[PDB]
Amino acid sequence: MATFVELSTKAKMPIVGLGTWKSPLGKVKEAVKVAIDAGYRHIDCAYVYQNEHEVGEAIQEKIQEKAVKREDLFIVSKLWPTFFERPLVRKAFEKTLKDLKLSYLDVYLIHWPQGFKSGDDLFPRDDKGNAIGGKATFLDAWEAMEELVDEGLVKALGVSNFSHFQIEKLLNKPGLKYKPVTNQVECHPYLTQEKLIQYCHSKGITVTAYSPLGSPDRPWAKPEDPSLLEDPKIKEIAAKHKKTAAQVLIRFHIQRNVIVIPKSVTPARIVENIQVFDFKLSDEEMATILSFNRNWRACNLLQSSHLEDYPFNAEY
Ligand SMILES: NC(=O)c1ccc[n+]([C@@H]2O[C@H](COP(=O)([O-])OP(=O)(O)OC[C@H]3O[C@@H](n4cnc5c(N)ncnc54)[C@H](OP(=O)(O)O)[C@@H]3O)[C@@H](O)[C@H]2O)c1
Repeated sequence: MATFVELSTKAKMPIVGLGTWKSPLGKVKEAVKVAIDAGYRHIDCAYVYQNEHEVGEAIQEKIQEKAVKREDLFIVSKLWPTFFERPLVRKAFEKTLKDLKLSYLDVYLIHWPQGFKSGDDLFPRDDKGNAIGGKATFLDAWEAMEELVDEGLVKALGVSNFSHFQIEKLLNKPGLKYKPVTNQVECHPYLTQEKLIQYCHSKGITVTAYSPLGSPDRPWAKPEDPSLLEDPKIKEIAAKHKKTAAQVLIRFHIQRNVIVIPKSVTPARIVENIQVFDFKLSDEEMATILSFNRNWRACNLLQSSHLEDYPFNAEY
């Protein structure tokens, strides 16, 4: 059973969650079932993954069979940037909630800070593959999302892939009702996010680390890309504890009080990824791992660098 990170709202977010990004239909339902059986309570979802309906089915099964109560689950989803225009925030949220078969979400995140062309083409692009921008901004979206919290449909709001510049732009908006409770970003020993975590924490904002294993499966993997699971120095630390490299990579975030969401649909791995509360990385081991920073992003996907609120140019 995972420990928790307390949010600014006093809600308790389980520090390990199950990721569902790229989890196929016909596997994601069983993945969520196995996860809940293994003690996972936090499940990370998104509209853009187009699998929320099967996640919802799995959650419903486990609740009606008394494996878990809704109050003890922590379900997070995300608003895609083709839906930043006011009425579409509502409609997109409604489809997410309907697919998940839930009555509320625990956290609802802005998935990406730059708005795209409004509509149900999720990846509007030109001939070169560059994203087509839209005029509604993440602040427009936030305004619409705040109603969901007013109505009890969402317990807390947060952001994802935001730089500290964009969080500042959000935090400094006059007339804000609700503040972000987390910033979900890529984080692992090759991209340690030291300044962003320090910034976020200084503002009472948690960090959720995605791609903690370096996302070995990503199709865009260049053969020369670095490989965390095969890194001899990560492997050394795992051997010392008779744990796997994956378990070290996950425990690394836990000891920084950072929430972490490893994705898997393989039952053995799902179980493995939450067996991280029976060992401790020492101070030297933590320091060694931090020294691996290469400022390397696996997940730079959006050729949206030409659009206004691009997160990945700033230092942090
Ligand atoms: N912008 C955003 O906010 C954003 C965008 C994308 C994703 N996310 C979230 O972050 C989550 C995690 O990141 P990620 O999915 O990119 O990659 P990841 O969790 O770093 O890696 C997943 C890959 O590692 C494999 N794996 C999992 N556990 C393993 C283990 N113990 N040993 C060896 N291999 C293992 C998985 O295989 P199998 O699945 O085949 O078992 C999968 O191929 C996503 O699922 C998603 O929910 C957020």
